[PDB]
Amino acid sequence: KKYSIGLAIGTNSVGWAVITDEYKVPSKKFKVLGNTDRHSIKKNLIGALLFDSGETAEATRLKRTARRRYTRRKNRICYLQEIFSNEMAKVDDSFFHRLEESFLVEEDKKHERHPIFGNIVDEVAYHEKYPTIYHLRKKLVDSTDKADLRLIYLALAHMIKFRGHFLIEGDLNPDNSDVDKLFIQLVQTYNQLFEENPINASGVDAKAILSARLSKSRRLENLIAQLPGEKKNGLFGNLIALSLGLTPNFKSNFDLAEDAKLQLSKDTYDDDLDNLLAQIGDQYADLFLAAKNLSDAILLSDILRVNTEITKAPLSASMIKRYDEHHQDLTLLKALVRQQLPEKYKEIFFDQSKNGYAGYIDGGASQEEFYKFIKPILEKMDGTEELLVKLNREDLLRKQRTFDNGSIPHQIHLGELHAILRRQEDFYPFLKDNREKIEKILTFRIPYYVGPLARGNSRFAWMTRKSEETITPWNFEEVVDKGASAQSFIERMTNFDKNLPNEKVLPKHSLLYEYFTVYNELTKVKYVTEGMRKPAFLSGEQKKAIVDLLFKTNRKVTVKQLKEDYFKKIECFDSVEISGVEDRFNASLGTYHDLLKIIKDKDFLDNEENEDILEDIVLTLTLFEDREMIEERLKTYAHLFDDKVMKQLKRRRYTGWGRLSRKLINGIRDKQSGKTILDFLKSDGFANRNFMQLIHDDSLTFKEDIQKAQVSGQGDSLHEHIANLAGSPAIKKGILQTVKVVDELVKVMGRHKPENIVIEMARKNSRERMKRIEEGIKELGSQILKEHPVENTQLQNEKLYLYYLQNGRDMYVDQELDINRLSDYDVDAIVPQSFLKDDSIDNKVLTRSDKNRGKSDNVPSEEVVKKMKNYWRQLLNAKLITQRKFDNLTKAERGGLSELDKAGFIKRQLVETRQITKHVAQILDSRMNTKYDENDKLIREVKVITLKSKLVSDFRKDFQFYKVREINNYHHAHDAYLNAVVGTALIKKYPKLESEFVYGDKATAKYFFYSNIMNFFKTEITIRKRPLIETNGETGEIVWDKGRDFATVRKVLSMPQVNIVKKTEVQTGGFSKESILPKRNSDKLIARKKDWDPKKYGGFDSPTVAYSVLVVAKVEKGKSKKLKSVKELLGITIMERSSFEKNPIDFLEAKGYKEVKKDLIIKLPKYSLFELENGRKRMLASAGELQKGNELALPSKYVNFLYLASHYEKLKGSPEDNEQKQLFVEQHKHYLDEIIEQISEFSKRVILADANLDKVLSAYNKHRDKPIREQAENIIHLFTLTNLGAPAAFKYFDTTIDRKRYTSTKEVLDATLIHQSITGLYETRIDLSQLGG
RNA sequence: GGGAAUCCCUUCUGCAGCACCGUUUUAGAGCUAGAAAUAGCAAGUUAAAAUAAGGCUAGUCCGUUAUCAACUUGAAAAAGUG
DNA sequence: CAATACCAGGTGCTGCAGAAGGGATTCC
DNA sequence: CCTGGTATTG
Ligand SMILES: [K+]
Ligand SMILES: [K+]
Ligand SMILES: [K+]
Ligand SMILES: [K+]
Ligand SMILES: [K+]
Ligand SMILES: [K+]
Ligand SMILES: [K+]
Ligand SMILES: [K+]
Ligand SMILES: [K+]
Ligand SMILES: [K+]
Ligand SMILES: [Mg+2]
Ligand SMILES: [Mg+2]
Repeated sequence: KKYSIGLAIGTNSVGWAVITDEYKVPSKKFKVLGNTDRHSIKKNLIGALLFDSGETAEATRLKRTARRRYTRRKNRICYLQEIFSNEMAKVDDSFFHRLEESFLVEEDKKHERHPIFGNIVDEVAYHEKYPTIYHLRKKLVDSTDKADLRLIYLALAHMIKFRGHFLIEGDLNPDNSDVDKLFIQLVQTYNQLFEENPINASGVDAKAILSARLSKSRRLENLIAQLPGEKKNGLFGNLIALSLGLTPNFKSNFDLAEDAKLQLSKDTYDDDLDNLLAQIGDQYADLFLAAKNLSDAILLSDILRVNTEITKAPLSASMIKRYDEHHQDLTLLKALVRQQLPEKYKEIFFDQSKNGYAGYIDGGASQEEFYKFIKPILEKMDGTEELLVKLNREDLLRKQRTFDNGSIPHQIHLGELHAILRRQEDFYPFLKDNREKIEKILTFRIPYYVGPLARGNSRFAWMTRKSEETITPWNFEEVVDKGASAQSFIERMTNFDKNLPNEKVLPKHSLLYEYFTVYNELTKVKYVTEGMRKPAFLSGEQKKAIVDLLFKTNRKVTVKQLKEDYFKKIECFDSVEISGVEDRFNASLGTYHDLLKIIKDKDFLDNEENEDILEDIVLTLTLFEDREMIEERLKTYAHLFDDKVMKQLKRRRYTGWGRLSRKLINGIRDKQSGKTILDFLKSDGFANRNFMQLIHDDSLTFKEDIQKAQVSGQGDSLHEHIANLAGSPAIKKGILQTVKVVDELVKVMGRHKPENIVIEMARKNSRERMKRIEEGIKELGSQILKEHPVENTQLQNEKLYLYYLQNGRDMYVDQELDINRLSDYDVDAIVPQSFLKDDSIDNKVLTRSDKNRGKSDNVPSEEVVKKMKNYWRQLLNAKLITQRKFDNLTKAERGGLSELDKAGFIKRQLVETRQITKHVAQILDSRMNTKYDENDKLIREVKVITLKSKLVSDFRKDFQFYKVREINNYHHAHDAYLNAVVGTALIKKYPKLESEFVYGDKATAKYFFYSNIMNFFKTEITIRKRPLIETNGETGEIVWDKGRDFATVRKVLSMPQVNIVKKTEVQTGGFSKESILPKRNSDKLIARKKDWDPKKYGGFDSPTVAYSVLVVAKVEKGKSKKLKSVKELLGITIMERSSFEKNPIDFLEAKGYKEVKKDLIIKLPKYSLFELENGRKRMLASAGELQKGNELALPSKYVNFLYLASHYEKLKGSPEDNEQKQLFVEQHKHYLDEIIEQISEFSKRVILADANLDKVLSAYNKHRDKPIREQAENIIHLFTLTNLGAPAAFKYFDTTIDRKRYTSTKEVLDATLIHQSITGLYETRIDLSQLGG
């Protein structure tokens, strides 16, 4: 008995099918277990497993880290209170107790209800004197008077609890506060450099202009307008733009060939500046640094909007400014509305439901919503002009706690904290003794390279301690081994050398590593001149001369430099032909040049004695990112370099690791030669063996030692192995489910292994789109966003997203495009989709007319490339198009598409090459094929074939086996069946294809062949004809009978009984909706803390049921508490689950159930299956809701008619065939009614939604004069009524049908519960009516 | 076909460290005319505390991913069953 | 118990490792 | 978005 298995692996489904020799699907009697009439059931061996998507670990991680942050914020406050404890006990022995119980209702409060002072008079006085905390903060910073210790605590605690960000290293307010003085000094430096061309900055109010609440470009334009002989793109204008945060191009200013684009925010700027400074000299450094300072000032002027010479608390002062302007403008607005619009006043100032001031302060209205609500009211009235100015500046009626306070760096809160400590330490000795401690509480961060400060109970931690004691912010450096921890942080993630598994990989920017790469590329260079008979390798001496003369004097070595600066200068060649490198060498000695610039001792770099040292330095620059740790590690080499060189070395840092170890590159030595790998790369006679040849050469010791060095650790489990695969967790869920399905199918066939296994694997964001366009346009310098504003959601339209990625220009014509005309334009594939089935933005382009691309049979023409390459290069540098997009756009100048390229593209359409699919194939192959033959080579009993989806899709369209996904879930199983059929037949017809299609170990000709690989199924081609019976040429075995086999496929797809199984899963994750609801009299509310009665404090509702439980017991009834027998479904919530499982009987008795039949407790996860009358099925949606449990097996004729009539996919083919399909549609129009009838007879039997079915029948009878195509398209929508799973709404034409829900689970308590195996072929059926009698 | 190193680019998976809001209860004396309903006016910007209930291993740790038909054994892990 | 209607925590930043899709040089 | 929880209405 021989059979094959077809598999369709998806993110939410695994389709599976078993076929025999004749491409038939067997059917078996399967035993049925349980307590019902039925002992067995007939099953077709075809089906599909369905499951909810597997989730990434990201949400879990964000919640985990937020949890740790809340814990540590609490700990900061606790440290501060511990410092304050004794002296506060002297001042007020319950202050911290009142703070602790502030949340409690007065009934539950154990102390007086007024937190700060414990009596109403003092509290009211405090609030009258300090309406905001920032008033108190400013007072405590500025005043010289001794202050109440409780107010000191409140100020310091407010600073520490909300401390601000840590984006800026070092200390702050370094005289770079004033924008005027930094602008004046920028002018000073610029005029120092350009004495002949100076700027008159007198009368220019730099302060107001640069700190104004306006866009960067607008402030630049204002300042430039105040300077007559200066333009915004001149040198001074570019410096101001750099200070304002734009991306100016200094190329034109200094006549540079290198495009000197500088943005102060980019990580590359540190190099980007130095590079520029290399060309125009270091005289301009003092200029480009001066502007930098200005930037800082401007940034701080966004946060501090007050003169810093009247107070040492400019932040708190700016908050008080917010408060005062809020008060003044509120008084003014109240008076204005009273005078002019007295009827609206209430709505504006009393209705929390409306987005007025009342909703802004008391309701849920945001600042943005309030501005939107009140802008027309201000425009409508008189005297609102200043208020409107403030509104458009987003500076009207501001609160102090706002979404935009993320700008505030921690250094400013720290300045205020330090000032308060300095003031009050004169009166409180413990503040003086603990000043730096409190400052440390605010400033300290756990470094990202240290991780959780665990003690052996965190699977996420890696930190090691220098001593075993509790870590605090003050003893962190002494207790935590920061060096070992930072080293572990990297080494727990980095790969070892695969060749030498015990050896650490080298840093990517190591000197030795770049030597290895350069020499490995250089040995395979070859050259010819006139007198030479044959191209020659470079000798060792030649390669060393090329390295010393070119690679050690130029960052990049081009082929032209090789030809002229070596072959002409040294070898006196006037002409030479080079191979092995194109345009320029890929490898380079970049670290060598970095270190040559820093240390300025070429002899030091070339001396081998320093090799170790230099390696170590790069290691330190790579392994660590903290400048203090980098400094500590480079201290051993302090004697070798100047302090200046040591500082410049500190600043230089590298990221990334190589793939080979130092021992492999330059450690192990071939036994007879005594030479390392790098030694052979430098010189290897006339063979010039590279790395691969070296380690694979049987005449050398390298291969032997590599084989010897290998180890193998503990073998992964199946699940472990699948988890470690690189891929989406969703597809990995699919992969594991596929393996389990195959195991069960093999067990079904009596442990006989299949002949073949054919596998096919299936193929917010608007925020990323907006980010890409913002970056690209500001990097481009364009004003298209000024003239055409857009929301992220709008960028989901393909044409508009392309429009903005193309800066509003045609991609093939150097012209502007019109937004309002996008519907008239074309979206065109750069490489045609006949060759590359790519529809991403990466292979798409917006143009006025696709005709302007050139010829349609190839890549855009040479003329278009000549026209548009510069514009494309700008788009590439702005990251609005990718490098691949640019290369495909410009391929015509490189010969365009060759015939080999087109043959390749067709092959790619047919042969699967994704790594994850190969991993699935390897898993199945290693599970099936385990025996070895006489030569100890693997015996491949089971051939694992992988197919791409296009094969079976084209098969379905070519032979009219159409699929309509919306009709039911059968199409997954049908896909699996068709995969088995097509794959088995394809390798039977052409066994030579096995290399391509089976796991395990002229361009026109292949193009033709692979384009015509599937023609053997067809009876007529193009207009050649083919036999009825198709056989293998060598064996003579029959592979395809076009008379009988197609009939078999059709019968299989017509079969109504298909095993669709929805994977039952316990629900996990959040306990409930996160929303903290206000107090309410409802037993649905859940306490947020053990003693916070939701009726007094609010809380949560809407918990998730982890799984339900069938309970058969007795509950007390009435005032008499008479025991009454019950059978019911109890939803165990995720939060309740651990308690319920620790002791189910105690949990259930706590809920009210008595005398619980312990053995009759049935665990019922989500999607548990129940069958009732007339084959009607329900799935458990929850403890109190059900889902539809049936599939509508619509006959094949109706499915194919629906596909053809709706113009599902494309009709394509030939116009005569299109006419035949149209004539069939029109000849079978009655099918429409028949289809409806089917749906109706199904819905009345199984769906039971009388109202919705009647509304649907009315809607169908209403649109009977509509075109047939549209009626069919909407009949497709009708199947949502009958689809398996949760009910959902759907539209028939313009009529909307809301979902009918199954809000009661009582009936399943007497129905039949069906437990299904993973395939559903094995069932256990439990008559629940026989329970609770 | 499978694989390696390098260059240009892109995407995705996993981890750590932080910030700003939001919400919730309490505190920030509402006033006057009426017995009340209510009416007229005043006021509003701030804070504390919680932010999965919680756990033991008690750490400035852990608590939302992955994995899960039923039945027989088995504490379980597991294997076995048509 | 029907039909029905609303609701659902959000934003921003820093640092790091890896595999893998596409193109290119050289090899096993 | 989906779809299960919830209050409201009847
Ligand atoms: K889930
Ligand atoms: K009390
Ligand atoms: K000007
Ligand atoms: K609000
Ligand atoms: K190159
Ligand atoms: K580094
Ligand atoms: K020195
Ligand atoms: K789960
Ligand atoms: K209040
Ligand atoms: K199952
Ligand atoms: Mg907590
Ligand atoms: Mg807040």
